[PDB]
Amino acid sequence: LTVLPLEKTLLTESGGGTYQAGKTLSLKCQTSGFQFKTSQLDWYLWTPGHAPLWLTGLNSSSTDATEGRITSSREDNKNQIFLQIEDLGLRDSGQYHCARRVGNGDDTDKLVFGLGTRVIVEPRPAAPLSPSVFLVRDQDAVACLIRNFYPKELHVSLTSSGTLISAQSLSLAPTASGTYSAIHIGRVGENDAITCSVKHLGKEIHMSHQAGS
Amino acid sequence: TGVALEQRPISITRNAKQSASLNCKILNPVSDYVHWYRSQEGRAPERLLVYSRSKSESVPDPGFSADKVRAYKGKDDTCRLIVSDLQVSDSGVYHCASWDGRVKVFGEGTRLIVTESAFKKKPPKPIFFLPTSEEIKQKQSGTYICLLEDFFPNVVKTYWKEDGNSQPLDAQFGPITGGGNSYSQVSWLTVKEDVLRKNLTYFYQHEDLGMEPKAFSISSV
Ligand SMILES: *[C@@H]1O[C@H](CO)[C@@H](O[C@@H]2O[C@H](CO)[C@@H](O)[C@H](O)[C@H]2NC(C)=O)[C@H](O)[C@H]1NC(C)=O
Ligand SMILES: *[C@@H]1O[C@H](CO)[C@@H](O)[C@H](O)[C@H]1NC(C)=O
Repeated sequence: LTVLPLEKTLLTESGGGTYQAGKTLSLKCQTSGFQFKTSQLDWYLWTPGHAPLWLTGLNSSSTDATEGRITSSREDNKNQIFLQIEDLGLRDSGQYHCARRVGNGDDTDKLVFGLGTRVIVEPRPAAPLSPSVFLVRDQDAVACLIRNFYPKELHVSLTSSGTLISAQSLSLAPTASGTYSAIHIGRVGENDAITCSVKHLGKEIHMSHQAGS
Repeated sequence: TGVALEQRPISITRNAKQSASLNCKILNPVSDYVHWYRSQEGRAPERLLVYSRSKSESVPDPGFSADKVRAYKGKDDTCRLIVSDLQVSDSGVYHCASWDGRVKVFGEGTRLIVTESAFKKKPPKPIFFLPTSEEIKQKQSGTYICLLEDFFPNVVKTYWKEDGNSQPLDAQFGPITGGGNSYSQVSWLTVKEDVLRKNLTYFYQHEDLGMEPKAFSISSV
C-alpha cells in the first residue's frame, strides 16, 4: 500500500495575443484539480530559441519577481493566478506558461506546465516612415538593404534590365527604435545591371547599379 | 556567481530506431539534481526524468521507461541524456534544468529531429556584405550583413560581438527559410559611425559543425 494526494494539476493560461510595446500584459491562469490555497504557482517565459525563464511566482504567504515591472497575484474563490507585465517590449514575446511545483519538497520537485499562451509584442504605431534603399554586392550575391520604415507592409523586387532575378527572398525585422528594416537577397552576376525597387505606402523608392551610361 | 547550464550541439538529427546523446554542461552548480524537460509544439512542456549527480542515479517520471530515456555522467562533470530507439514522435526541444532556490534555471535546449526520410547534414555557407559608403553618407550608420545558406537541418544560432564586450549585440535576424534539404538565414547589424571603426566578431553554430562555433573577424586593416 502507498499513500498519495488525490490530485491532478490542470492549468489553462489565457490572455495571449498581439500587444503594442509600452502596453501592459495581463494573463490569467485558471487552475483545477489540486488544493489551491496551499499551492505554489509560477509564470515561466518559453521563447523559441532561448532558455525558459522564470518570471515570478507566489504562494499564500510570499511572492517574488525577476523585475519591478513584473508581478503576479491570486484570486482564491476562483482558483486563478494572474500575471502582469508593464511596459512590454520586443524581448517580452514568447509563450507564457503557468507552472505548479510538485513533489516531495526538495530539489527533486518538478514543474508541471500548462499549454501556455502566445504573446507577440510589436512596435507601437507612430508616424509613417519611408525607407531608404541600398544595394550591396558580394560576388554573385546581391543584398538590397531597406532601412527604417513604418508600417511593416512593403513590396520589394530585384531586377536585372527589367526582368526578375532568380532566388529572391525577403527578411524583415523590427529594430529597437520601433521601426522596421529588411534585407532582400538575390543572385545575379557581379557585372549585371541590378535595380532594387521598393513600394511602401504607395511611394516607390529604389537604387540601381547601372552597367552602362 | 549564478547557476548556468550549457547544451551543445544545438540540434541532433536522426532516423528512426537510432539513439541520441544530449549534453548539459552545468556551471556553478547549486544543486545535486539535473532535470530533463521536453517541449513539443502544441503540447505542455514536461519533465522526462531527474538525475542525482552524487548518487549517479537516473529516475524517469511516470510514462517514461528507463529503457527509453536515461541520464548518466560524462567528461568534465557533464550530465548526458540518452534517448533510445528514436521515433518521429520523439522530436522536440530537450532542456536540462536545475533548481536554484525557489527558481528553476533551464538550459537553452537541444533540438532532437527524428525523420523517416534519408538526409545529409550540410554546413552553412556564409556570405558577408559590408557597410556601403552611400549608407554611411545617408544614415551616419552602417549595416553588416551575414547570409548563411544551404544548411541542413533548419536549426542555427548566430551572434555578433564587439571586441572588449561579451554581451551579444542587438542584431536583426530573419526567419529560417527554405525546405527539403536546404535552408538559409540572414542576419544583420546596424551600428553608429563610431562603432564602424571598432572590431567585430561574428559567430555561428550548427549541427554539421559539431559543438565548436565558427567565428569570423571583421576589422579595419
Ligand atoms: C582591430 O584589429 C586590428 C588587427 O587585427 C588592429 O590593427 C592593428 O592596429 C595597431 C595599432 O593599434 C597596429 O600597430 C597594427 O599594425 C595593426 N595590425 C593589423 C594587422 O592591421 C586594429 O587596431 C583593431 N581595431 C581596434 C579598434 O582595436
Ligand atoms: C512560499 O514561498 C517562499 C519562497 O520560496 C517559501 O519560503 C515559503 O515557505 C512558501 N510558503 C508556503 C506557505 O508554502
